[PDB]
Amino acid sequence: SNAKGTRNYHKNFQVKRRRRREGKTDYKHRTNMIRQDSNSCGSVKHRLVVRITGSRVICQIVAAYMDGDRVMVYADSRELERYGINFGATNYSAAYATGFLIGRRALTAMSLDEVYRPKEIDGTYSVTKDIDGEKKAPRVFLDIGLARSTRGARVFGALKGASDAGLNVPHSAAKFYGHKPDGSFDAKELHDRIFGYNISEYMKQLRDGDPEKYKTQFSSYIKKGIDPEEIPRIYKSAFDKIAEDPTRKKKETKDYSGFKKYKQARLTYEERAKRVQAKLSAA
Amino acid sequence: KKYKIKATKGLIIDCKEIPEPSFKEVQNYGIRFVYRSRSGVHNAYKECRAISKCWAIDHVLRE
Amino acid sequence: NPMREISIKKLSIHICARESGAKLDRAAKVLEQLTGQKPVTSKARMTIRNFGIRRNEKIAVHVNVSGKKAYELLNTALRVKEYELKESCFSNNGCFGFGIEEHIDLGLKYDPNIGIFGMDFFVILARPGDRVSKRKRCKSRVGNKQRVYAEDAKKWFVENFEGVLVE
Amino acid sequence: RSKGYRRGTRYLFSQDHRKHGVAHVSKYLEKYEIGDMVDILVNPAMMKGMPHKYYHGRTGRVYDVKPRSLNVALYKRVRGKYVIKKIIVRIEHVRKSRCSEESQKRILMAAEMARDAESRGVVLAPSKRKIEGPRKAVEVSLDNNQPIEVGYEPHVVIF
RNA sequence: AGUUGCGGCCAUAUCCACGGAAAAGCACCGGAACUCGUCAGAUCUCCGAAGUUAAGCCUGUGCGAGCCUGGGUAGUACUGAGAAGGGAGACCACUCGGGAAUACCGGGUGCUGCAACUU
RNA sequence: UGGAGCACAAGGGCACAAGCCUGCUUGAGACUGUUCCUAUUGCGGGACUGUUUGGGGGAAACCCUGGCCUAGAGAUCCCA
RNA sequence: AUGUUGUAAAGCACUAAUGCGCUGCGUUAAACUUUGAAGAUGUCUUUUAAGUUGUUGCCAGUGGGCAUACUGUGGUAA
Repeated sequence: SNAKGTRNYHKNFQVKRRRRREGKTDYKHRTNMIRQDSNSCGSVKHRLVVRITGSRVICQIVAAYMDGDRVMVYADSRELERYGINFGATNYSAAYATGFLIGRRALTAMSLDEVYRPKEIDGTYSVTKDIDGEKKAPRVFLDIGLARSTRGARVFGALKGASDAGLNVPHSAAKFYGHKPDGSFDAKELHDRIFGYNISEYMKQLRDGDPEKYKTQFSSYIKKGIDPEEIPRIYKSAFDKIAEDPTRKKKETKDYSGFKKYKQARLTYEERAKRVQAKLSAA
Repeated sequence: KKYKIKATKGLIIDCKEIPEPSFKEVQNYGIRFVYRSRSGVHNAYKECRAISKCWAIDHVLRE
Repeated sequence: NPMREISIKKLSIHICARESGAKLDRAAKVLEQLTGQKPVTSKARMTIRNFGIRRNEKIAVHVNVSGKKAYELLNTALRVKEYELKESCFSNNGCFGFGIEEHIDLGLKYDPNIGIFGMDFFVILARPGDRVSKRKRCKSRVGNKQRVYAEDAKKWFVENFEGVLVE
Repeated sequence: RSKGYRRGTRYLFSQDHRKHGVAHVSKYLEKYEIGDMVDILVNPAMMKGMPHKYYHGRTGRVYDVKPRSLNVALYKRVRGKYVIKKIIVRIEHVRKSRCSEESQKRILMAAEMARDAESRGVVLAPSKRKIEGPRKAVEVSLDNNQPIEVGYEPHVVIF
């Protein structure tokens, strides 16, 4: 063996790919994901990339080329604030609404919104069919990256919202909230989680009994004026504005080129020669 | 062998032949040279008498 | 600079009831009653005759506890040693430990059906932000300005118990 | 010396020093069509679909595309005549051939000015290449660039 | 001008030491009624927004280790095509062609694509 | 950075794996065609497609017709 | 124009060897390779030079070789 600090350790090292050394890509998963037939020659696959950061939920539809992916549609959880929602992104009801807004926003670009109306919000497991006489609904596959696939995770809430919008994404009814181990499915427990029947129930519980805990757990909820009883109606009022105008508000501000003042410049070649020689002379 | 210019990538610009003298007269000459042996390369000096520079080289080779 | 406080990361306790069988479940009920959690058993990697162990059977039991539960368990065991530890028990990277000889000094009354067992305490300190090397996405390395060291861990010890550093 | 399928391939089927690992993603995004030229080049980390060692380093022409595979046609010599062979190879042991880059950008510009010549009426097809000829002429000058005076230079030894 | 999401080529990008950082982001960070998972809410899963730039990420520095590219080594070693050359042999020479490699010296230290956001 | 393992000889290969632990399973299914070693040529051993009132694993993309790859192989006539 | 290769030589980066000095100096490889020729070998273009074959019928002999220039293997050697 040659140990880590030595010369022969570095001469023989092979580096991994850059996205694996950062810990952002799984490359066996990515190869199984983008594979398609060498025959087809019809069009490239579309995946639905769902990533949840520390403060928002991101959704975007991607296609793979030989010098980098390309984004076709994009939606964010911070765009929901123009529809009345500002009380807490990155929860289960925000992921649903972010997926719902990207399905409608994608069908509009294809002119398939008069067709493929939004399904009823509180229905059962209903993967959508293709109506005779016109184009198939666009097909998309779910790509959850390095997040674990657990029954009841927020990433399968964004999958459910893109089906209700009228996209064609395959799945089974597991990983939802009504699923029973035998194989049955109760479609009301998934309706009680889409709306804040979980949040409102929790605020009322710890407000009556310990308002000292209620003031830290739901601090910004109180200062924004959200009281628990009206929560399941604010969501219901936002799922009908999305189904009537899901489009970019079209602002096109100009460039931030004055920010070039904040880069540290490199010593050129002669500030280093002077810096070396002076350090030897006085030594 | 000193620079690395070879014949297939070189150019000859001029080539002149020096003619023999017209008047003949015996003088003394000295000839620097190297030569190849069965086992190496060597130096030598070798004076002589001749009637020109090319007649003096013919006489040293003859010896 | 509230992001630079040292604290108890994890506490480890285990007993080696050497050959498995009946002597295990006496110890396995001690760790449960002392702490409150079910312990875990351990197997032997190879077979040794000079010690008398095979290659697949139980030797010891241990348990890991955290939170404020572990802070007061550490207080009771230290008093048994008069709140003093050898100076050479601290390691390069902010760890130290010690062994308690007889089970009945900390708590649990005799019950002569069990016996008297020995313990082994090990402690790990840390500052906040240690998660960046344990998580799943974007796993990384901590950085030297964090990273409790030996003398940083000694003077943490003479501030929470008023101990004394022998030798 | 024995005659198994992977006979005598210790150096031929090996990775090349800090180039280990499986195929990269851009190797699955290339688009192949009937009539293309391709190079066969084995990756020893992928076990499936690989051809016999005879064909490593040969260029062929595509005549069919399957969902995971290609069919390639090429020539093999067998003591006195040539024979056509049909190879089945997976997409991971193949790359596009650059063997026609010179000939295509030359035939492109030819038809380019042909259209730009019929626009003006004056056209002409013959544009053959020519080999490099004897030598043109030179006008060497010595106003600068003085000669250097070289010669035979006696022989020296150091030990 | 940059950062973030998803990438292509996969060290000029890695490793070790010190430092910097406006706005956003990315984080670290406060918890356990519900979902999910443990000896352990450390990791994983759900709900949050009091605090902090200390770390991670990004940027500078170093006659830094490695890596990349040049010079020297050198028309040297080896070698394709020839001829009734020398030598007891081992092998050496000549004519027309092609041509390397450590030790040593110099200079460099990621380049790019689609999208969103920041005075 | 693999300096270990991966039934057996040796070589090649491999790190969020082909190694270790763990869950469920019987693709070690029924048929059908093109091609390589490989030729003037049989047997054999591999690779790749199609058709199914067909399976298994997985949320899904996707993979699976024995063993990580190169060895483990038997005509005419007769019988079951 | 654009691909393939791991020998000679050289070298110590891996496997296996080899003397000293207490960082350097010294010696190795058919079943070692960080490097790496001369030479070979694929494809495109006569829209490059120079030159000027396709399909099939009926049939014989032969299946002990030897020498040499350069180049290997076994053998003290022939």
